[PDB]
Amino acid sequence: PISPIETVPVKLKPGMDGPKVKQWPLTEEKIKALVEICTEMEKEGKISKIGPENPYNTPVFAIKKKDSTKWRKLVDFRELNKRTQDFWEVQLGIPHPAGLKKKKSVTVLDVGDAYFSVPLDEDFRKYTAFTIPSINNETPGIRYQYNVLPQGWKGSPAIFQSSMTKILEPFRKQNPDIVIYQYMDDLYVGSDLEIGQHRTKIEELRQHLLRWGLTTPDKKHQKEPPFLWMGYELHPDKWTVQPIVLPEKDSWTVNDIQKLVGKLNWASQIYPGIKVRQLCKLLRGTKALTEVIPLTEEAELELAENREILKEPVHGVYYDPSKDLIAEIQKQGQGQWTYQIYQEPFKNLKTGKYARMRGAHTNDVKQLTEAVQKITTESIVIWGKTPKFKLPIQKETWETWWTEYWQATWIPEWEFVNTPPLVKLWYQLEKEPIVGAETFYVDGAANRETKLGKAGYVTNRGRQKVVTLTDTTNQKTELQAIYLALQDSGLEVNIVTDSQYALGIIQAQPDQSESELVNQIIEQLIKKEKVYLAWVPAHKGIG
Amino acid sequence: ISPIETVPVKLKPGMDGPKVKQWPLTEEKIKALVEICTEMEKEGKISKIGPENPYNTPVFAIKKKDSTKWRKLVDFRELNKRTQDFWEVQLGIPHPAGLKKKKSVTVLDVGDAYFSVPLDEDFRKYTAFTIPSINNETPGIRYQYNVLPQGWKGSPAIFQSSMTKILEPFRKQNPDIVIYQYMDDLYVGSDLEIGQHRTKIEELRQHLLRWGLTTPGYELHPDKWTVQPIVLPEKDSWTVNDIQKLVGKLNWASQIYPGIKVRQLCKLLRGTKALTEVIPLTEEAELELAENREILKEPVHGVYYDPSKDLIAEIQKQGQGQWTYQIYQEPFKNLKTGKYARMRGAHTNDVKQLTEAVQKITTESIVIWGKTPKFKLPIQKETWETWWTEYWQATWIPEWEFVNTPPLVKLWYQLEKEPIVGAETF
Repeated sequence: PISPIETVPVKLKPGMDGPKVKQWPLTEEKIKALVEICTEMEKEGKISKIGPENPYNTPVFAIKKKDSTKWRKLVDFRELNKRTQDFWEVQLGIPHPAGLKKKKSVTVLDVGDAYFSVPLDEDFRKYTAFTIPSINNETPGIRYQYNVLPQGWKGSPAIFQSSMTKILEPFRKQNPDIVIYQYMDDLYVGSDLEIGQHRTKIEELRQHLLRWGLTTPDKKHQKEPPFLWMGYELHPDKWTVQPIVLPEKDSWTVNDIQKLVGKLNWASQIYPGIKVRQLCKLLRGTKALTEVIPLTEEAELELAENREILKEPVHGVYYDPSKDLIAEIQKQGQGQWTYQIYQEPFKNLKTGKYARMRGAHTNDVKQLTEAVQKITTESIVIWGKTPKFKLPIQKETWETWWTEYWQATWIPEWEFVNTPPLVKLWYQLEKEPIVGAETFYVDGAANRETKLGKAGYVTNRGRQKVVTLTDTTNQKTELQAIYLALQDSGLEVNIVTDSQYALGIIQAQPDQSESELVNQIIEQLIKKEKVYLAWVPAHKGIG
Repeated sequence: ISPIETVPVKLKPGMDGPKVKQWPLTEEKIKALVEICTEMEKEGKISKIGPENPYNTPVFAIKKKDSTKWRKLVDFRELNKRTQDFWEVQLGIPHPAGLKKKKSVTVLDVGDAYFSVPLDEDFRKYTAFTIPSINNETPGIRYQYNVLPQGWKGSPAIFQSSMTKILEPFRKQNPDIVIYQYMDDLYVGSDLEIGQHRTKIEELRQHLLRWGLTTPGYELHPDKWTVQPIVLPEKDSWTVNDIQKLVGKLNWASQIYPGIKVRQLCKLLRGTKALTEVIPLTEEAELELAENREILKEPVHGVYYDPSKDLIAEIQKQGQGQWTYQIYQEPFKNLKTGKYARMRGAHTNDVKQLTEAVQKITTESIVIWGKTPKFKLPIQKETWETWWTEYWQATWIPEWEFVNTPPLVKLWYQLEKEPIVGAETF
């Protein structure tokens, strides 16, 4: 029902006019239906007939939703919404169940339709105008306007939540134990009061909201634990993952395989073990969404082993502020990481995975740093704090690497957890030239336009080689030059190049790239006992 | 809030107010800000706002010098930029080209003084900030400002006439001492001996407590900031590699001093020899160093500050605690250059070290030019945005960009001269 709540002023988008999109022609039936819905809606004080002086409009539609098989009313605020101002960000970020504080009792009220009880800025009410079509066209359709936050109007969400906040202000301070959380159509009330008191309390709240027009459904349409959440079942002392199923069948469309690959990937976070390589493979060279791709043995298998992991259940523990927040991370392959955040062993609040990018130029300690970091952000967001870290890296290693890296980089307080594979430094360019090691003056170059070039080297001790490349680039020749020197030397080499990319590799000593060639080079680089890379400028007589 | 009169401030033509997302903070910070902000609301300075105001400006919370209780830091950078400049004639403080030449400077946070001046009702919308909540359990607490905000460019502007009056009786008294005002702080220098300097600061602090605002060893020393020279290696004997390293630097430097010549050196580099091999120096290559060392004995002729052009500062991590930077405005034309060594304790935090320098470097950019430099930071966006405020201790925030240090720029500036011992103590 309408209310004694302070309306918020609303304006249109920078110099704009209200919508004037004529009413579609309706069925005598669809009309009747709408009129009735309307005389009802009018009297609950939600809308009010208006007239010719209102020039505005939006189309009203009639959907016979066979859910209650009567005609439901729909109003297309699409156009009004394009012309409505902007509001501050309706803060997006679903809270995470593992960030919920464990309350001895918890209640969750669906304040859904509460928004239809918040009045609209009386000045803006002219824009939400609409019409009910007459049968004998060009006979005045019955015209109206909303006195309340319309459903599907740009502002309703923004406004309703602020109203709810002001309305809850009193109670929230009148009850410093009552922890209430507001989000979309949901009020989460949890405390450590005894069942009976708490119950009583939820009743106070509900009356209080009834005090301003916000009616809460209480018996016939209530919500009893567990409480749902996009695939969450809140419980008393754990949260659960509403099971998810992989649509079984034997006629897989491209659509179906994408969506599938979709759910599978969404799942891989809380279900480390889900793999999708062979399902993705069925996508190769496809020519249509409806294209039916038969599955290889492997797809079937993987797709099968996955239904297994899902059959399983992932429980979670709640936040106990009196306890440590911890985060362990482990490396699943070069650049793929898993972590789990817990306070007491095995009782974890959250777990996750980061299938990485395969950057154009990196190293593992660097990527570790980046996972630590994304975690940290995520922790702070959920728990307002940052976990003590447990990581698969010796400390001398952190040290050895970061104290000298060119980039500023850091990882907050942590401890080394010795559970493999440990992340470390695959190679380490020497600091000074290697004495007694051959010195390969290398060089390569190519007709940038015809793409033919050569690459090779010459050494202080006699050896030499040269190759002629086809469909190459100056960069690649310069590189192959170093490759061959690596290939043809002993365990200790001193190599000299004037390739600037080699200037990079010395600074950043990569261990993964985009170039197969640079990779070969990392491979060869790891293979030696000592390798000193010296750079010298070009066209000068160095070598 | 002290309801005197407010001047009708507005935004630069065409420009719209700020809509910057809020960084999420830790619980310790949301708490303090909630508390801090609660008082100010009642003290009338700021007031809760609805959702119909689409602006926003980030808030952070830090722990300054003696801050053993949290301070509040709003990031007005985007607003400041959008705020119409202030030079129709004046009330926009000029640059007293002498605090630099001054024997000692002390910084004084006097931003407090703004609360007692109301802010044009019409501008307030653009001052919207939001205190967020943990795990998004609740909407943020949106406020607005009713008074001059600390850290806004328009603030020390409007409160010009009054800061002048506050200062003359001391200024007009001691003209052998300079007082410069940048944003929320006051830079104060004089040649007086240590005690004679600190004492007069005290006096000034009285004059300000006395008037209507607290004025919250270490002081600056603009007399000692020497712009340093590059010094090339000088081994008794050179190797193919020593010459090759030397040679790459010289060939890069020729972008500054075009008379840097590397020919008679490059000559010694012909032949496929043991990188570890020794080679005697040709008497020509010998003088060529000589002539190179000479070109290097001074800053390039012609660098002059252009106030209309943005001032740029670049830092390069040198590892082992050291860093290097260069303020300049056009490539290769360095206004200043220097080396910074990490603060005590800062050993395990690159971010600490980095913010500490952006700060110290930004100080000079104010002392010297009276404005802040846009930094080129050898750090990841994410790595910085995540932990910089944890160590911020200043009222102003500079501008920045994240960059990739060219290996050679670093190899070069690392060369800079150092003392035989230093700036010692008995």
